[PDB]
Amino acid sequence: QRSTSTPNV
Amino acid sequence: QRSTSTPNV
Amino acid sequence: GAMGSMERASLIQKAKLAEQAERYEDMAAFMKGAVEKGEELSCEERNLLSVAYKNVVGGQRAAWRVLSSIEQKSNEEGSEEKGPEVREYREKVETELQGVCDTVLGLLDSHLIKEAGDAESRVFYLKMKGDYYRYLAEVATGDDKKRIIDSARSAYQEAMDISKKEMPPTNPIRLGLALNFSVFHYEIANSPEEAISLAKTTFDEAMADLHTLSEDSYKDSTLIMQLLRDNLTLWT
Amino acid sequence: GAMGSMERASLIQKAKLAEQAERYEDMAAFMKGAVEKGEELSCEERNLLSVAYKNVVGGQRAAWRVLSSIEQKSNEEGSEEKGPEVREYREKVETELQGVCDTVLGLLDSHLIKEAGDAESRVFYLKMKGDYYRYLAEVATGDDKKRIIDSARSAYQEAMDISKKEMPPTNPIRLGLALNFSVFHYEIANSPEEAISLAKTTFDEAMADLHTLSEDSYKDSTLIMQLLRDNLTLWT
Ligand SMILES: *CC(=O)N1CC[C@@]2(CCN(S(=O)(=O)c3ccc(Br)c(F)c3)C2)C1
Ligand SMILES: *CC(=O)N1CC[C@@]2(CCN(S(=O)(=O)c3ccc(Br)c(F)c3)C2)C1
Ligand SMILES: [Cl-]
Ligand SMILES: [Cl-]
Ligand SMILES: [Mg+2]
Ligand SMILES: [Mg+2]
Ligand SMILES: [Mg+2]
Ligand SMILES: [Mg+2]
Ligand SMILES: [Mg+2]
Ligand SMILES: [Mg+2]
Ligand SMILES: [Mg+2]
Ligand SMILES: [Mg+2]
Repeated sequence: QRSTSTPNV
Repeated sequence: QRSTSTPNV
Repeated sequence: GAMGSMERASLIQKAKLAEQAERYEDMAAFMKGAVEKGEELSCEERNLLSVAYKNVVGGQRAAWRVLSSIEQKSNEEGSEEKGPEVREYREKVETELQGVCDTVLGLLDSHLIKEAGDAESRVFYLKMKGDYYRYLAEVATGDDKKRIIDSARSAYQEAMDISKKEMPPTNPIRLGLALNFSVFHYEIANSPEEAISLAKTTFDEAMADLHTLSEDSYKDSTLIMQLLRDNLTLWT
Repeated sequence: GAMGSMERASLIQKAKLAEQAERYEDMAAFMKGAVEKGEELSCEERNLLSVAYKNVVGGQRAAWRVLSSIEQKSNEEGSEEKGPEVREYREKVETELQGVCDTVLGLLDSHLIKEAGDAESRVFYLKMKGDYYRYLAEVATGDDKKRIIDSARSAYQEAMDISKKEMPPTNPIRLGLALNFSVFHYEIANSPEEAISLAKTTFDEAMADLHTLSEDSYKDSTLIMQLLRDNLTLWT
């Protein structure tokens, strides 16, 4: 599973 | 609500 | 055409890859390229063509609806003037949508339909012709709204006539055609009673033919039958 | 540039419409046009720019991964030869992705970063520079893989230095920067221990500053903190 980066607001 | 037409397979 | 230099088999292979990657604009371009090779399409290839363009136009239709709703809201009382931008952008999306519809109709006219002699191919292509005129009708607001509607109806009717003569009532192409023509009647042609009658008759005649089917063909037919029923619930 | 004739305010208005319509390629083109007017961007406008391109590149990255996986599978034992098509199509998607990354990096270099003097703007733009080099790194497989990685690291480090001097530990831009730099370390730079250390320190220092915040600012900070925690759970 890939790491989570910053999402869209 | 809109009518349902044929979906993609 | 940008796909003129690529092998037919390669275009088909890449359309399948693009489907997996959810790259439907690419998928459509690959399948246009395949069609333009001038050979008739198989059942699976017709499915790739259908999936690709349905996804492209489906995105456009969804966007157009969002924008039309904003536009409609801006053109009421109490609504502050905001300039031409909403109309301009809705028009931009509209033009692109019409472009895709015209591309599909162009492929069907040059020369898919005329070369299609089997019932499955001919009914599929005529259904498609009806569907893409229907999409044009959804955004039409002019002289030609009437003529577009009549074009859709004409294509659907020709398809219906062949399907009833040549296919069993449970044939999925026959079922999907009838489903979409019933949507045409309800949503476009202001004929809800025609819509309900067609959906009911189609459902009932399919129900009575289910016994003839294998487990796999049964699965396919009952899928579409459920949509007829869902619409009938919606409509009554 | 095709947007050269449209007012800045109109481009911003249409970017917002395109966001609502889920038309992210259009949204990106509108925001590129706005940037090219040469005025600095507000906080909200930077958000529109970020959302648009993240969605475009996010689609490309997802597609590239699908295709790379198919390609990798085809290049094993037992695997039947299928010709150049998978590699060709993966390369096509790759080139388009690199194109988008180069467009964003071009906007940041001409001239967003150099005109950004406030901490919020400068840190946001340098984070973005790191992110788009990171995306280039994900697909790099050559001489320049090393240099791309170093470019990403350099941008992130410059951002980190400013953020630590100029922003509180709960600042959402500071938090998102640290989250993305920690992902860089784990996923790109083969430095999982650096990734974990950064995520832990960032989380703990933010936790200790939550008490200073309004209910709304608290909501924003704790959102990103949760992602640090989710990664730490994944990584340990
Ligand atoms: C054999 C053939 O020509 N086919 C099979 C699939 C398809 C492509 C689209 N249709 S359809 O629109 O008639 C249809 C769509 C979905 C479903 Br579940 C269905 F049963 C039919 C026929 C072309
Ligand atoms: C004020 C300003 O310049 N902003 C606010 C929003 C944004 C656009 C993208 N970020 S971010 O990538 O740092 C980030 C994304 C999501 C979330 Br929930 C977040 F807190 C920050 C800052 C530009
Ligand atoms: Cl426009
Ligand atoms: Cl290709
Ligand atoms: Mg050939
Ligand atoms: Mg008023
Ligand atoms: Mg128009
Ligand atoms: Mg023939
Ligand atoms: Mg001006
Ligand atoms: Mg073998
Ligand atoms: Mg390459
Ligand atoms: Mg400045």
